[PDB]
Amino acid sequence: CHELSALRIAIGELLEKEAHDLLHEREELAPVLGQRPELKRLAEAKTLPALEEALREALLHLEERAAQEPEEPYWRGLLLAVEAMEGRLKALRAEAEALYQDLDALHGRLHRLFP
Repeated sequence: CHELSALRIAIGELLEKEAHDLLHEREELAPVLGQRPELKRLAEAKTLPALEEALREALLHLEERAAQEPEEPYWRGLLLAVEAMEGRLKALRAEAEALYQDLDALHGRLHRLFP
């Protein structure tokens, strides 16, 4: 579940969680970051785009692992879980995006209602 941890860390940083709150997630991840650079990039992503990009990288690795060990349904369960979350992450980004665009129109709207 290294993918879920790394992802929880990035969202945590974005929410400024107290360091101790992400303690065990950083401990589980620490040892595998060497063999997996994407996990490191994922945990430290600071922008949504970079977050999604690092996540896509992690899904490739997970996809590979699942194809290599077809007998263990756990990997296929992890894939489905990471993908569901990716969907929610994209949803969060679309929301920020919508907010972004609406900031612009509103500005134009104020101008017209107050010539």
